Amino acid sequence: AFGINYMGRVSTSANNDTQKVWIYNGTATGSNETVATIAASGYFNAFMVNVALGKGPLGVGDLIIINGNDASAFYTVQTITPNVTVSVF
Amino acid sequence: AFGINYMGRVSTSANNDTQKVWIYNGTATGSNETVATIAASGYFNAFMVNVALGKGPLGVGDLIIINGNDASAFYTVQTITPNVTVSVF
Amino acid sequence: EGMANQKAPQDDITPMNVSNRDAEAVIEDWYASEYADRSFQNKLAVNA
Amino acid sequence: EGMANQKAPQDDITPMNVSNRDAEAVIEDWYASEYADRSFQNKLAVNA
Repeated sequence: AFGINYMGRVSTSANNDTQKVWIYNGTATGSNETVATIAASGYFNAFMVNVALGKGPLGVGDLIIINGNDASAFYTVQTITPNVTVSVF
Repeated sequence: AFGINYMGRVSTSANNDTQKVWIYNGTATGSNETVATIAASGYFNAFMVNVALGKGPLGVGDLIIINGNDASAFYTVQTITPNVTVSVF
Repeated sequence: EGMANQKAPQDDITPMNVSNRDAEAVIEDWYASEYADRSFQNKLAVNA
Repeated sequence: EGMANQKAPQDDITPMNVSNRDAEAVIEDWYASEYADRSFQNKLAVNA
């Protein structure tokens, strides 16, 4: 499942009028799950504070660098409520 | 050869349980070498402290943005010992 | 153990990670006891 | 190192050339660093 210790910020800017970039560690040293498993719908629900209302660190349009145990790809947040769903970038 | 002055860090997070993002300036204003030369095996050995024991700032799964003098490409670190090898992202 | 690395000027610092672990000692209780009947106070040349 | 040689009388002196070289020590910078998150302050008995 999602582990907060494997999620980290990439974008240094604190400007809240632009999107943020994240990185996730699902490799052997991290969550040890495939890219498809991490990119599944609702996987990042535990990261949000209240996913039912779309309240959390992730915003719509944020770019996530997902490193699975088999490959790595760029993904973009499409929705934050009622589930956090991503699609390739 | 590898030049540390042309190596920078993109990811702002200091969390060591996730991965890091680097950017390398191999263009005419940097090392002035092709992407193939930079992506060759053992090119980033000088960046590590003890590459024989896999001790250094680079970690497995780290994303490197290589800006060669002819093109640019995203790469990912696979091994840090006994050599530093990257592959196409 | 820590480790020292190099970096470009004005680049962000990248620490070499230090590991941690723990060691656990289990506490046990032991007793050494004896009795000395008062009827032996006057019958012994030693202090029991 | 120098060296002594021989010459014919009244001939011009021919020095045995003494080589020179410069040993250059290149200065490098090394950093040893670590982080101590505040969330571990109350969760640790040690001073990290």
